[PDB]
Amino acid sequence: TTAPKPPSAFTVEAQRRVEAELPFADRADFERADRGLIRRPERLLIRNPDGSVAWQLGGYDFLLDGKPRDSINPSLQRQALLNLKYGLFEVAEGIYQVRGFDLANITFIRGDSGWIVVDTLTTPATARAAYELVSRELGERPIRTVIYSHAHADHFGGVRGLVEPQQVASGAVQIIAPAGFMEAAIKENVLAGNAMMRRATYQYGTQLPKGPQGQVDMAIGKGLARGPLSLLAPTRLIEGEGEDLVLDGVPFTFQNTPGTESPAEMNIWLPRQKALLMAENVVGTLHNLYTLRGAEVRDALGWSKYINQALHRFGRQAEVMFAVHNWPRWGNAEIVEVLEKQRDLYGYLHDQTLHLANQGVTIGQVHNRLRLPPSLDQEWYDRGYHGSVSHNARAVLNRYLGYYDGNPATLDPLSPEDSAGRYVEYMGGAERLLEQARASYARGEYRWVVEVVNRLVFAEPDNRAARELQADALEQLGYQAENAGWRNSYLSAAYELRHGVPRDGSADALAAMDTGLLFDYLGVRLDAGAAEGKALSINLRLPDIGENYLLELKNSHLNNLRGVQSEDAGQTVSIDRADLNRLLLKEVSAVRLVFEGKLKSSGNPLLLGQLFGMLGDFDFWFDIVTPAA
Amino acid sequence: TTAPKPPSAFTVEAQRRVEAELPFADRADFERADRGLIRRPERLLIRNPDGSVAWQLGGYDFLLDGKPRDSINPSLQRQALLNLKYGLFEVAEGIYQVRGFDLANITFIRGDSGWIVVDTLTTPATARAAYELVSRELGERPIRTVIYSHAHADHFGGVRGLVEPQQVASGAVQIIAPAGFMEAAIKENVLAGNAMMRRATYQYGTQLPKGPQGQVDMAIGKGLARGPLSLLAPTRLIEGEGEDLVLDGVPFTFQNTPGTESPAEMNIWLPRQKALLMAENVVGTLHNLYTLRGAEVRDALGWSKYINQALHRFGRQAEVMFAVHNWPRWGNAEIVEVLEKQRDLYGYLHDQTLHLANQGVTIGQVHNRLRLPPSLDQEWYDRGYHGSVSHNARAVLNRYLGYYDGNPATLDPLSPEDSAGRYVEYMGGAERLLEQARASYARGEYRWVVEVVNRLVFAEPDNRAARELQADALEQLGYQAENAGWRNSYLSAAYELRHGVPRDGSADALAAMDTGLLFDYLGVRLDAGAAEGKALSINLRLPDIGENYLLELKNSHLNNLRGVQSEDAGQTVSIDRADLNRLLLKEVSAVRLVFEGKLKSSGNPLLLGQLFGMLGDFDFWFDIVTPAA
Ligand SMILES: [Zn+2]
Ligand SMILES: [Zn+2]
Ligand SMILES: [Zn+2]
Ligand SMILES: [Zn+2]
Repeated sequence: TTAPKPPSAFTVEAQRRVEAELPFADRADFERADRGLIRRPERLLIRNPDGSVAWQLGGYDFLLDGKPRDSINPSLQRQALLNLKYGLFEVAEGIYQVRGFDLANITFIRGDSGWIVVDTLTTPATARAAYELVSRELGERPIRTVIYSHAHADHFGGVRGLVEPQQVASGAVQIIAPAGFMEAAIKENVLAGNAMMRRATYQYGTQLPKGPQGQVDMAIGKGLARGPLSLLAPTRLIEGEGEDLVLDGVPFTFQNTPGTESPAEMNIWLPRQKALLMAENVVGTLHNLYTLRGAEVRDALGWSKYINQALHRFGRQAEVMFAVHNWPRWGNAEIVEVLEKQRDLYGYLHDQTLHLANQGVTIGQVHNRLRLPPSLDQEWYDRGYHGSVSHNARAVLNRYLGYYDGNPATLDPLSPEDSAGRYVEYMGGAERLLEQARASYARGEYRWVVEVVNRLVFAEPDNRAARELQADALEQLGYQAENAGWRNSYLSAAYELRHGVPRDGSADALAAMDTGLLFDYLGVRLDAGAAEGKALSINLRLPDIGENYLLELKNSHLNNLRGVQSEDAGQTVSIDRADLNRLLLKEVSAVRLVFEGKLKSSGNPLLLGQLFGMLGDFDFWFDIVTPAA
Repeated sequence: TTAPKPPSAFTVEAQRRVEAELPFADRADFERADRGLIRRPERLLIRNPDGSVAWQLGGYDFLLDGKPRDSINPSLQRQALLNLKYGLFEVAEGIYQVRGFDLANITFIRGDSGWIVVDTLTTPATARAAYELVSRELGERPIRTVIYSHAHADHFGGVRGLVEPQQVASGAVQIIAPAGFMEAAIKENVLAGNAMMRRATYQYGTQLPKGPQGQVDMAIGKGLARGPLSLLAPTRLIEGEGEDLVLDGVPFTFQNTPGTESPAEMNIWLPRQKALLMAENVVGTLHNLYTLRGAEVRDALGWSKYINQALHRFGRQAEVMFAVHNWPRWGNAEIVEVLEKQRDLYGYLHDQTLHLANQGVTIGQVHNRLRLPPSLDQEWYDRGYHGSVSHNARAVLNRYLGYYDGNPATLDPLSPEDSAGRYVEYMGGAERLLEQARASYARGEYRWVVEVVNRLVFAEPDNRAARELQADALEQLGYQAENAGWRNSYLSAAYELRHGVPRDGSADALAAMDTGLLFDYLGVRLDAGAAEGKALSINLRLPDIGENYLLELKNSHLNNLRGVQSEDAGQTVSIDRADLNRLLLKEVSAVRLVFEGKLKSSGNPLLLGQLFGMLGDFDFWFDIVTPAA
């Protein structure tokens, strides 16, 4: 059968264990998540211009009764219900947030003559919906300043729903961001982007229903709104360690925290309200040092130290602390404790992973050895909803020591699909493997079962009995998972094994991409077969941005060098970056650009075309839980 | 049996394949490695002050006949013999190197009144031995300037064998280094240092004999000299993109290449000789993006681009190119080709790994899919002696996507020792596993055998038959390995499985360590059991360096904050950094320091002691190829 199964007796026992181990009697977050509520609109439905649905919360109604469901980790279900506390909220005098209109919060700070807005959600429709809620309840006021707390799409993505380029060009609207914003906003999502995006369908459970045996929450929010990604460049950057500014009468201190949750990030202190906005450094969950979709590993040490810096600068005077995800904390003592514990949470994960590692504990072992001490374990905002202790400890270890466990048995490993046949033969064949796996399954050993049955799936990807048992065990692991990404991953893997994989660009984002990175990405697109034995060089001049690049294709590799031209280039191309962007977005033809006097050439006029024709594409729905089709 | 076996028929066939695939007819390196030879001292033996042996080459005599040995990859044996071309060499007029006195080269550039020296080898005795060779052959001249090409111990480690602090303090001797030198010199070897050091015994094959069935070479040199590590701080730093200086009459251009082979590194162009010293950016081998001992992953993209920058700045005029490992290349056309190919080598590894990854190829697969194109494959300096294509492709992938293959079967893996019993049971028990493994072994399937028998070793680490078969298969893989680190690793793993693991600090290095890092490392040493439930804070003042730190132990985590003091610290300690260093090196007692007026306290005088008593140690010889003892 290819539908979700009930929680097994072992999964039920594991949920009961969670209830026995975690302080469910501490219900204060429920009072925190409702504090200062102005308006929870009855039934949220946000639509995009093209008529698609950006966001809705109706699929979560199953959670509203608060009745325990054994196909959901009870700690996750707690978080799931808390993230359902949406609407417009007062945080402190003249400080409001709209929560639950998207993954992140949007923050409205009352200036003398209009709003200062922190962050803008993921897509313009949710930002616009949020601003309309604000206007209906608090009165319409112009937005004078948008601040990006950090360079993530769930923060800058909805900006055009709030402001238009004309307002920025006139100086009617300022956009403030931490230094390094533009570099970080685009960079990490590019070179490995297709891999990340596809792996992200698992993390986000994009093919799962909302329900008790599908997607229930995304830890830092319910989920990510769907729609166009927008991005408007900052007009002012917060440099160095930070800056004090006054915006529309309101004093702001920005504290840069480069290289924590994002390469470009800053906390915001508001001395008049004694309000401390901890960007995404401190949220209602342990965050990712490594996000499973795939990314660079984050620096827990810097993260801890920047939280400590904020603690000693502001925490020591804060009356309310709030963030760009989840709900605020009020009370200086509570704030001081949350700051210390989150500081020590990242500090501990970092230091104790390395302590274990220096004892010889490997990347393959550390998650089964490292445990938070009670003082850190027993806080809800320390729980592994978004990041997990498990995968973060492996991440620290990977950061310092890399992927290889130091055991040469694993140094030159056969691909899973090339060793799988022999695993299966050594275990007595598929039928025998399944027999033994089913007995294991019957003992609740799902972490083992998914390991060993995965071998048979990789040996025999059409073996329907193997896929369905693998799926069953993964699903129990999903039910069991406190971590929303782990849950979604497990259930998505079960979905694809049971059903198969599906068989049916942002202009702003491209505009924000550095030219060197763009050509780095084209070099990633290069088909090595097509490039072999070729050599060509092209001077590229982009006059609107006053940049020249030398492009050199040689030895099946595309090079680009900023600020260099070669007298020996076969071709020299002059084209505005804006027009190159249109070209790569298919919004204009190369021929038309030439006719408009927008794409110019000397030398061999064919080389750039030849280079473009060597560029391959990537299919999105690549296989994950079986070998390639 | 517990001694090395002959190469098997399959290993013999694999060596013959190497000979068929690689351009052994291209012997020019042999003429390159001998070019400009002034003196090869007959029998090199370098001794440390304490009477230990720093370095000798006599153990390599087996290689001198040049006779093929089937227990050595023939491509590696070629490299092994070339790295034996030691002694004093002329590179170009007034430019000399001593090669083969240590892992790296030391370079002597004739100034008007003395030497400018680039790098200093690993330990003072080898540097001193090298300088004596130079003085005997070329005449003694004072060293006026030492330049560190980059922040690695095989480059700065032998500095006290050349110069003394007094000469630096008087301005008699300048030390020039790339900006970021001091930060990088110590940093990466610290927090994960014990793990790295122990894993390094495998990479370096420190327990292997020199011989055909042990250690034969270390790719970028024969091996690493043994002895005290010294480090003297630079007196002048090369800032920004680089600088042009004149040293003792000789013009130098330094080209910073931060974040390639090292975070702090620079190439050196010598316009008078048209000599281009490519630091360790370009050496006679593919280098590591990830060094198996364990380290941060290096940036192949920046590495490629910095090589391209050097190509277009200098390569275009160079007459000789040489490096801090291996031998020079002469001839502008040859230099241009080596620069392009090395640029495209790192570029290709980077771009094609990501191309494959964006197609869904995982970290567990990519090394079995990615292959260099012939133009890059067929050069000796592109061969995987030091880095390997295999482990570097996985490294690129790990850098962008992390350790996790995206398949949730592998998301929450049991430790090898916790799943091993079940692998063994599913395969019919130890005796049955061994039977099937031996049949596989007999078919030459060593990469499979080491995978599956490793399971039995982890289930039954005292199973002598399992250990010996595992060892046998690993050893054949070692014989087969072109990569010196892979070879050494495989043979070391075979050594420890057959024999077991052994059952029986640098003042300069500690001095060079930032105070924050030092306390970061103490926090790594913290025993979490001892720390639990404790809280203490200490203001630490270090007046010789004019630095204050706030130390806070809470929630089983030690925090330190630079430039902060707390009115609520339980204790305030004032101590010179120099004296703290002595204390941690056990060169002085805390009591004596107090008596000398060197360690001062107010508040609770017990806290610092309490904090120190919570600090654990790490045993060096942890298990790698079996579960912990
Ligand atoms: Zn973020
Ligand atoms: Zn966010
Ligand atoms: Zn180096
Ligand atoms: Zn080196």
